[PDB]
Amino acid sequence: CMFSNKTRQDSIQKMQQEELDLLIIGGGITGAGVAVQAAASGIKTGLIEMQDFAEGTSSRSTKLVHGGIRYLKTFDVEVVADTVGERAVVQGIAPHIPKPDPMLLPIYEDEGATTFNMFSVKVAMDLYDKLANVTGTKYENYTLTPEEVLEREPFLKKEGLKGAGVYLDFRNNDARLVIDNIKKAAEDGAYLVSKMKAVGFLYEGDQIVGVKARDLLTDEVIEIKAKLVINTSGPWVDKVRNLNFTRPVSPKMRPTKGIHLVVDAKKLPVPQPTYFDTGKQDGRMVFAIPRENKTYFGTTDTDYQGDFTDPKVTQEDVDYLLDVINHRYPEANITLADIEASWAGLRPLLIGSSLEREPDGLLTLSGGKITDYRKMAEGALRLIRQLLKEEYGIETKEIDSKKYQISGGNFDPTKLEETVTELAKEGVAAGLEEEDATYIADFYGTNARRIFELAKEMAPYPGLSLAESARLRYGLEEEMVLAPGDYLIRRTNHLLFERDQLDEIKQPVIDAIAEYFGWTEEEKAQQTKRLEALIAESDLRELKGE
Amino acid sequence: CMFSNKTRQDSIQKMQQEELDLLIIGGGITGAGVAVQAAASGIKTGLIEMQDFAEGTSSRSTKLVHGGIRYLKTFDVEVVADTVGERAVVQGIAPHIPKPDPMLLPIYEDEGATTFNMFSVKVAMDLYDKLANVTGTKYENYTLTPEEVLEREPFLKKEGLKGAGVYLDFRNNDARLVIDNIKKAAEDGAYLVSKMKAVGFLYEGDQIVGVKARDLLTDEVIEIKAKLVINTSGPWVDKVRNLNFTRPVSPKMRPTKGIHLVVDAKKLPVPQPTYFDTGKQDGRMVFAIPRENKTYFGTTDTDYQGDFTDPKVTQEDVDYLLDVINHRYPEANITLADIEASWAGLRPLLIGSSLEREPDGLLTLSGGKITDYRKMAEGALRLIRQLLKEEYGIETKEIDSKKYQISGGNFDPTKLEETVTELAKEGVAAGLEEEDATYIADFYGTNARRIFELAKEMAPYPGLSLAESARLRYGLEEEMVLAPGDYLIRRTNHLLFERDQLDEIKQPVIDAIAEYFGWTEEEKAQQTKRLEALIAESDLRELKGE
Ligand SMILES: Cc1cc2nc3c(=O)[nH]c(=O)nc-3n(C[C@H](O)[C@H](O)[C@H](O)COP(=O)(O)OP(=O)(O)OC[C@H]3O[C@@H](n4cnc5c(N)ncnc54)[C@H](O)[C@@H]3O)c2cc1C
Ligand SMILES: Cc1cc2nc3c(=O)[nH]c(=O)nc-3n(C[C@H](O)[C@H](O)[C@H](O)COP(=O)(O)OP(=O)(O)OC[C@H]3O[C@@H](n4cnc5c(N)ncnc54)[C@H](O)[C@@H]3O)c2cc1C
Repeated sequence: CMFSNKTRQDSIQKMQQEELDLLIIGGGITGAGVAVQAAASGIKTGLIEMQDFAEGTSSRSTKLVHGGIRYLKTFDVEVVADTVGERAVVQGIAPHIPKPDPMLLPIYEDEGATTFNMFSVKVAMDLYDKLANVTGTKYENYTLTPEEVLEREPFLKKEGLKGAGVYLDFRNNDARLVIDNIKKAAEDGAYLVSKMKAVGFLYEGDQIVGVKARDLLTDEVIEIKAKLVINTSGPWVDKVRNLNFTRPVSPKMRPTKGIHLVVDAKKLPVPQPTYFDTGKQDGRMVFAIPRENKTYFGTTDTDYQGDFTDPKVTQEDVDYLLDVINHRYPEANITLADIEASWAGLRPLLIGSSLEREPDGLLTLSGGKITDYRKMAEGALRLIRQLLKEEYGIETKEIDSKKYQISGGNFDPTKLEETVTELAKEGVAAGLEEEDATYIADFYGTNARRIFELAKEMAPYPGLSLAESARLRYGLEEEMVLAPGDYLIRRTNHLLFERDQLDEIKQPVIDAIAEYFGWTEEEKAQQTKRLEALIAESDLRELKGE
Repeated sequence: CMFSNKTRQDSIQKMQQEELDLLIIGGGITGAGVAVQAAASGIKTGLIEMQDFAEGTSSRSTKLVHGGIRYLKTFDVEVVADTVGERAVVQGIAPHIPKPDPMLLPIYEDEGATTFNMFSVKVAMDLYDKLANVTGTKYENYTLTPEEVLEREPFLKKEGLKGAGVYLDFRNNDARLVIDNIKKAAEDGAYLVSKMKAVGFLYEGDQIVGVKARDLLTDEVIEIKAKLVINTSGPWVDKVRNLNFTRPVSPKMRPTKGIHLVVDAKKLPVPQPTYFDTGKQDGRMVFAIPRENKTYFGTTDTDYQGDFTDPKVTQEDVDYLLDVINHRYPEANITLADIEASWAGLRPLLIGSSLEREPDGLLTLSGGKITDYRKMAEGALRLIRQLLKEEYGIETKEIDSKKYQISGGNFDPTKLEETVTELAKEGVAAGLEEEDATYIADFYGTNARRIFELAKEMAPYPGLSLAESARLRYGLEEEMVLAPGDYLIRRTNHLLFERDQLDEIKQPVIDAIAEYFGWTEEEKAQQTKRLEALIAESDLRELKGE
């Protein structure tokens, strides 16, 4: 009853009846973070997202919160300083999301110029730690001799190995970070509508005072009045600005594509995130990263033109990434045939982040990275509060976003294990396996409680376990799942990181969702056909010649 | 009687009668440092220098021992690490030479791209300190607001001023560092001859086993046999190698010229070394540095061709440097007319330092910087010992150059003031003004004692004070002064940093030296004519149109 299709319909109607203080365009991490800070400050807030929440770039990143340690090679210390400081801030407000996962960075001497050597990587990590106040911490950096490295990863290229550095950085489920931000703002009374696209502006003089939005489920278009409209559409930032035709819009964005590939862990069983120069002397570094029972690689950097909602993996990208990986791991012999899942996204690159008011009144928050996200929203709020005070003489609350914990993260950021262990008991008590109880505690954090409540008093959907049925029900009832892909792709890691177990639950999931919505056989068939398209896409069936 | 023209004549003869274990070519800081380590290890050592000691690049530097903090902008941490570590090592073995003189580095925002800003300069200085183990020290870095900077230097460009950083680095009298190295090696029994040029090699098969050297005072050429010959001729490194004609000698050096200009302090009274971007956006930084009662600027960087012994200041160099200085100090209005002294030198640039054995057996130690000098000689000794052991089965002592104190520096590197204060008393007791006693204590360190002894039992030369006569006598008797320029230029700061008091003692100095040597009226006139040439050169009389 909290955040579902019904809630959405309520919000759609409410947004047409009352003038909002702020209308947000874009339901990615940027807009999600602004929405959370606005609602918590006591501001009539609305947010429209044409796709599912996080379906943009916020669910296509490398899935970590890091500080960009490579930028220290050119001495961009302020950029690196701001980012690593936010690393701990985000951990503090979303303890169940970003988790510490020390990086292993091997150095070679037989591949030409490198980002670091044995000596400079040590200095780099010490500075990295200093800027992050990690220097004393247990996550304090250190180095490893070639032998010690080969211990952790005996399949790594031995030729040229000079050793490695091990420093702290965070693995992070980006889609979840966005959703569990959205859910907070909702809990704080904001109107949040997915599947709604901004398609034109409402004007008073030359000033924007609302938007024409198309309900993408009914195709009906409504008017939404608002005192302030802020554009947080990521790589779509210019397309939204260009809805206004007053003057030549100078482009502020120039998005590049990056892809990622997933393989079963056994084929390349890195025990921890591994980062290194490509060996191609192209000025790039690539990862190999464990997640559940897979490792995944990227990434990739190409100029892009075309559909922004569905960027695709090309054989050029696969050749490059697999060329890099097989060079670094001489005996893994990985090919397209081993790829279980994949994904591609567009970087919202400027020309870090930018906050602008344009002549027509439109506010735009662009660029940046997921890690910077709540620092970006803070700047936006500072200006939004000022503008509300100025132009509408309306006062608002001052909050401390660095301490405002999002949905499911309302617990001591220092006690993740104790909180998971404690919640895992309630789950076993709700009637679930200890394994599933723990996974759910760690994944949804505090929200696991609600999931367990639903598990205790419900009958599992046909073809699904009680644990799985509880999660799906929760997603449908409190995470605005509208399509099976939202759930299998975005609310969970089924598609990307559990592909070998997807086929067993795919249909049962669609059945239960179509059941919950009361779909026609027409709609259920349309939804099914679409899911298959998304799966075939991630599976790279076309590149495999299937 | 210790180190004079007589000593030199003795060495010239000894070098023709006994086969040396090592013959060094070049009496700059590099060869001086190798000579000190060789002799202290118990190695029959000889060194020939065609000019006066340090008359090469070692007396034409910016006269400081620093770590090249600018190199941190490109993250060359190992290069910067080695240098700043040696900073303290050299201070420890020559406590009377290099002294701490915190740098003031102002930052501007209105001159385009800069090496640092307010934020990065702080990070840079903290790293600089860390690498040097200065972090806790009283010399720990810090920043200053524009106002605080304007306090120290009210004549600095105020427009664009964002503040400044203050970190530790050392002022250093390079010529003295070289001489007080030479004097140690002498004291440890090495043969050291100035005014002697290596002009060809002595061969056994295709192997060098000595050199033909020309006594530049008599023009007689002698043969010197040696088991090992090492080339430490700075920017002259290729010219020495090319004495052998066996094959196409690929150039390893490519020297560039840099100049410095001196003005009376009153015209630009920086209270401490000041370093900044030129504002020209040429990727360069310039100093303004106090020394005695002047400030001096540089420096400069031009490809060079011509006579290596006498590189000259050009109006192009003066225009550039004065353009930079007047831009940084809007109201100083400095022109050539205000220049009291100047000097130019050639950087021994490779293509840091290099140690090679070539096919004909010649050893070459090139590149580097004054600060690296004893670390460079250590590497050279490691190889020289090995070679002596190998090819001649001769064993040698192992010494710790990081703790071997040079001439006049045999005291606790932590007690400079107490040592100066204590020595200043002996000088007053020897019959000298307290001012002169202190200056002499600080300048010659422990050697001041000998100077005072000579002052107590001698009559001042005509036209010179007792203090001045004692120094000159010491230079002649124990610092191998052969020409007035050695003394006025190199043993002391008369020419460069006391130009307004030179004319009063110039003639009296020549008289006393000609007297001490028993010059003909022919020679004294030749020496006089030459000194005038050197003075006219530093005075830039030709550029001034005089
Ligand atoms: C390959 C790759 C790897 C990356 N790696 C990392 C990393 O490891 N760590 C990190 O911090 N960052 C990383 N980044 C960048 C980071 O993911 C992005 O900066 C971040 O997700 C941008 O968030 P956003 O909210 O601005 O945009 P998005 O998430 O793209 O959302 C914009 C939203 O607005 C919607 N929208 C567009 N037009 C309209 C409209 N007219 N009406 C209504 N809604 C609309 C879109 O559907 C979309 O959901 C990576 C990026 C890429 C491409
Ligand atoms: C403008 C400028 C500023 C600088 N600033 C600094 C600084 O602030 N700090 C720092 O550490 N470094 C600085 N450097 C560099 C530093 O001064 C040099 O690296 C150092 O002095 C080189 O010492 P050297 O002993 O190798 O050479 P040199 O001092 O040049 O000596 C080589 C010697 O061998 C002699 N010689 C040549 N041929 C023969 C021969 N055939 N027979 C006998 N003898 C011969 C020469 O006369 C000469 O005395 C600067 C250099 C320049 C040009």
